[PDB]
Amino acid sequence: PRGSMRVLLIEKNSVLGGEIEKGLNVKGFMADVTESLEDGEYLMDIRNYDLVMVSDKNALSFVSRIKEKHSSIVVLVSSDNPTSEEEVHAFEQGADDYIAKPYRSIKALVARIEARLR
Amino acid sequence: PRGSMRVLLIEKNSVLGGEIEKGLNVKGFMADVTESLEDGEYLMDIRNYDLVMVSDKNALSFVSRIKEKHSSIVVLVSSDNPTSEEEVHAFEQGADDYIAKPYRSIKALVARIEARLR
Repeated sequence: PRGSMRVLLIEKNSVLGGEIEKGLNVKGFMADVTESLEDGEYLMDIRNYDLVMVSDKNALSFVSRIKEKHSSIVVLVSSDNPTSEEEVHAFEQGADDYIAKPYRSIKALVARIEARLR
Repeated sequence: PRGSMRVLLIEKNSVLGGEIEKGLNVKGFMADVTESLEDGEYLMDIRNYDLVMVSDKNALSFVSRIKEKHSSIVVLVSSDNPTSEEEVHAFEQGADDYIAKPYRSIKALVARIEARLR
């Protein structure tokens, strides 16, 4: 069902965030892009999202806050400086995925998001 | 609970497969390594696994066969030649994850497997 799923994208790079939103639209998803993690966290309180993908320096504390407050929301952490240490932490904090940036492709990223909502 | 989860690893590289088994053992998981996809598929019929990770050229048809026969088993596809096209296909075929080789680390791979069984 078209527009039945809404995705929040916390992403500083507006061009990239636009490309992901357009890709998600292809599969019938609604998506909001924000460059601000504080904005994103607030949005989750006033709108109902099914999934959030966050790229931010302080992503990990955010993961835990959302997992506690909004337990059924799928959380994907994406990082331009991926490390083994941060991957382990993200999963231990309850993230549903950890994705290195840059992405393989918009289509591959969308397929993964699709799967995470399956 | 120790040994309550069993993982099948289809992996041609015996040294790498050993390293993953040892890593999984750290978290209380049992793991069987096989270098043969036909062997692995057969094992799934005679033993009860919770998760299979497969690196093989013919992984994608296998994904669909297992998803149809053994629907609750988590399936992770790992590839030494990752492409956008094959990632999309793996997810569309019902894989729970698609992981590029080489791995970030054994600990990061184990954390991901842990999460996929959560």
